[PDB]
Amino acid sequence: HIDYTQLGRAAATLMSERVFRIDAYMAQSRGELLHSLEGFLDCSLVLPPTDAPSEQALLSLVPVQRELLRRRYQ
Amino acid sequence: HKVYVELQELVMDEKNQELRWMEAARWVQLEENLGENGAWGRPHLSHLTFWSLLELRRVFTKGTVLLDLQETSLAGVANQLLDRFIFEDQIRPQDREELLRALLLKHSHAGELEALGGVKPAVLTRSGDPSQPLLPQHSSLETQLFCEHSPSGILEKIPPDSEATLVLVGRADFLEQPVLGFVRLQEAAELEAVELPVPIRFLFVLLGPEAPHIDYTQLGRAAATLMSERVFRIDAYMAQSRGELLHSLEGFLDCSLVLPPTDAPSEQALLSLVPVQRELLRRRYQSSPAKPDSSDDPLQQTGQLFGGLVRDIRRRYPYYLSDITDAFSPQVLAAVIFIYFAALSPAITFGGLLGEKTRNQMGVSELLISTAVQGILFALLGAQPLLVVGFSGPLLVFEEAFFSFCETNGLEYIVGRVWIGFWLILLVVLVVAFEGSFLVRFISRYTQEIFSFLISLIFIYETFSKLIKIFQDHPLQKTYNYNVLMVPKPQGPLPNTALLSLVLMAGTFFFAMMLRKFKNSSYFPGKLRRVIGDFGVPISILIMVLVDFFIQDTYTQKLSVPDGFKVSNSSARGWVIHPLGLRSEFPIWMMFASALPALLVFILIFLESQITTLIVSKPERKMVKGSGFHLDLLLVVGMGGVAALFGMPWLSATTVRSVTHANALTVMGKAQIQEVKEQRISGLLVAVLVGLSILMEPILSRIPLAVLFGIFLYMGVTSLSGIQLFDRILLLFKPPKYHPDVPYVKRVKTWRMHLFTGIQIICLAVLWVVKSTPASLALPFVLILTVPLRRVLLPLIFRNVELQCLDADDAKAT
Amino acid sequence: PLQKTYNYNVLMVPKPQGPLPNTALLSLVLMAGTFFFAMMLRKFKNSSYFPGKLRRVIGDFGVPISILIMVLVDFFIQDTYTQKLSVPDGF
Ligand SMILES: *[C@@H]1O[C@H](CO)[C@@H](O)[C@H](O)[C@H]1NC(C)=O
Repeated sequence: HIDYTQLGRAAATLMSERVFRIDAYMAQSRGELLHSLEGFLDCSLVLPPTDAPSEQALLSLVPVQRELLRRRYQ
Repeated sequence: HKVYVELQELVMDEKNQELRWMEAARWVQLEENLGENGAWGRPHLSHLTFWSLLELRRVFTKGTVLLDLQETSLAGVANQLLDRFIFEDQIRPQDREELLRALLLKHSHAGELEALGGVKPAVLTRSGDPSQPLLPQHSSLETQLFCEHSPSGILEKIPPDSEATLVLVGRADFLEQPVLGFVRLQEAAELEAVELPVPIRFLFVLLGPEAPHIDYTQLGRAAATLMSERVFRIDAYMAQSRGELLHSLEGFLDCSLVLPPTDAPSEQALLSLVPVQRELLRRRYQSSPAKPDSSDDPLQQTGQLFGGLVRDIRRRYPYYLSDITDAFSPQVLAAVIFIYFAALSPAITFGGLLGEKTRNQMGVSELLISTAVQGILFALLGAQPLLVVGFSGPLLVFEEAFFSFCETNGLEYIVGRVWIGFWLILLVVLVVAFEGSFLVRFISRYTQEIFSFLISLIFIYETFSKLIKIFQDHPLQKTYNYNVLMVPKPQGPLPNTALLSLVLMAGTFFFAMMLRKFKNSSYFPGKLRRVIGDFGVPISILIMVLVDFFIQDTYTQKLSVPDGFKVSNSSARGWVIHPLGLRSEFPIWMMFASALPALLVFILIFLESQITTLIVSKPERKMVKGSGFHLDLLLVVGMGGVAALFGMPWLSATTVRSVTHANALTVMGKAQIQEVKEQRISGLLVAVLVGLSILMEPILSRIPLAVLFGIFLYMGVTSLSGIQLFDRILLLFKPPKYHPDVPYVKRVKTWRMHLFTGIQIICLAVLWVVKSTPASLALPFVLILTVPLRRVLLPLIFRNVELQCLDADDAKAT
Repeated sequence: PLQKTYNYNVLMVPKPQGPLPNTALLSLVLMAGTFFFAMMLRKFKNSSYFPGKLRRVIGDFGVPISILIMVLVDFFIQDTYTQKLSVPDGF
């Protein structure tokens, strides 16, 4: 269950957020980075394999993403 | 193939402190939640959370599994699960007595929410009393977003014979770690917890204490989402131990697509994930024995005599009350008003033309009465009340040719038509007896699009020809005589007629287009805006009649109808025609040779009727109810024959008028066609009004002929929207960069569309030139010769995938 | 204005004396056509129906194209009189 390319992609995705990089700049220890990482993963959603058509399912996820972002920037 | 899943929580009622089981969400291929009011929210897909699924996996790697439990009641299942929990040292022996009392508790549905005043989350304690959670809570996401009739739809969506699963969640402060229990019954059995009659097969039980990053509602949602999938359900039907369930769960998570939060998400980049999910779905069915889901007939050969007729009767007639009732909207009235003019004007024009063609043997009153009769009868006894019958062009040329041949041979005209009708009756009875209409299945989209485009083009050209005739009647000169008599018709030119007619037509068309565009605008309250835009055509007509009625001295051509219920030529005709002979005996050779024109008439009527029925009753135009073919053909030919017995002409369904009628009774969604209003009242109203048109001289005496030209142009332009051949012709000029995302653009090369469209347009050009040729009667023949071309020639030039992609029976699906 | 009868023995040398049959309606037709064509070409400039260079150069001269079309149209018409522009003869 280890593909290092995907791990590097995940690390890049972490670094791609504004809030995570702000916290990393302001960080002084490892606990703060862990707290920022858990806060980042708290606002992520998983889409299970559903038999619905792709287009409607992909356009239906906009409001939940808006809710997650609105809770993220609070 | 589908089950029912119910989420249950341990809650406390506000009135008096006690605990009970409350339903929280239901799953029938979709998730539905309930709010604080007690009303379920709108259907939506399920989106779980990372922590919930993570903890579900963690607790499921060591949770116990009970397979083939032989129990029917709740008490035995609870006792067995508690015994298995005790056996594996997961729960202490001193906790079972409290847990059994907690679990065996009353279950209340939504109907008892308002009776108790609402429910709140509760936490069981060691004593047994309800308590508030210690960790802080926040409002749930699904009930806050989606929650802010249905039970019947729930009742049909559940399959008649299927099983159900129930999932139970709850927090307990006297426990060490969360525990999961999964039990599968030997035989599906009813339970008192669920009021629905569906039997229960699987049972989940979830316990544990409070801990950060665990939300029990969300983990229950995750479990329900896992259970909802067909592949995992089949795996549960075939699982023998926990290892296969673990492997299935790992596979389910492996082919799941998780996306992280971003800063400014956009719908353009987000639509780049359309293939990826598909691929993951394919992987989910790469290792699955099943197959993915998202990737009776009106016509069928029957071994019994007259099977199609009774099939159509039984399929159609049970909708009679709904068809009668569905006509209470003003849109039906507006459509009736529109179709009234749209049907009277060609009727008047053709009646006049036939009047000067056959020396008034056939006139206007007879055909209008016949039109009313065959419209009312078809509206009362028809299967598809959206068709509009009327006279056509090939019928006119056939009548002219028949009259010319009879003049050459010296025979009568109104007498031979009786035997023509008799032979048509015999032929139609023979054809319906052998139900030989199944040949309509051989006609693909190709010829249908060709026919529709050529008919619309001919309509537009005829309108422009009439307008150019209006100019040619009164040219632009410097001097005009004012001492001219105009009682039959104005002799000599007039100063300001043609320009006024052109201005009136331009005003009609411009106002119609502006109202049509304003209908889809956002300039008013929805009800008032839709009502105002619904009457655009009558509004424009009324405005123009007021405007030109205000003008006094200038003359414009007006509508004319015959004065009364009189035969066209009373000198040599009567109300009843003697079949044996009026003035001369009818020769034996003539009746024995009258079979030949009947074949051509039947072929023409047959082809036009089925192609029109195919065009109007496409599945794409949200046509929910079926369309019959044989009974409608029987009706139209029967009324045509009976009218020919009385001397009135036979008619046929009109393509453009029926298409416009269908478009008028179309409700669109905010675009997408939401639905189509189906009813029979419009035909009755149109028939009654056209019959009563003789009684409305003062109204039709003030309507100019030039105003209806704009209406005709509007109909001709509007009836070209659904055609795909026109879209391909428009794409013949666009660069390949701006082409849409339809499959037949990406799958084949651009010059392949150009070659296909070029072959088709050559076919249309041949049809037009043979139409202009005096041997126009051979026009239908080449049309059926188009049938082999798609079946033989095209696979010799293109490939099977390309030919299936272009000449597709369905538009969206290819 | 629009009447039923007009005198045809009218001098037209200094300026239009008396009513005339077909002047006002043809003038209105010309105006409506010019406005409609100008708007149609302005919209077609922003369309996607041609190569960008050709589309932009064609749309760039929309107003003169409409003007030339209409001057050809009324120049082809012979008998009716329409008001024209007049300028002083010299400095
Ligand atoms: C009616 O028919 C007769 C003989 O065909 C003819 O002489 C007469 O002119 C007709 N009446 C009309 C055309 O009004």
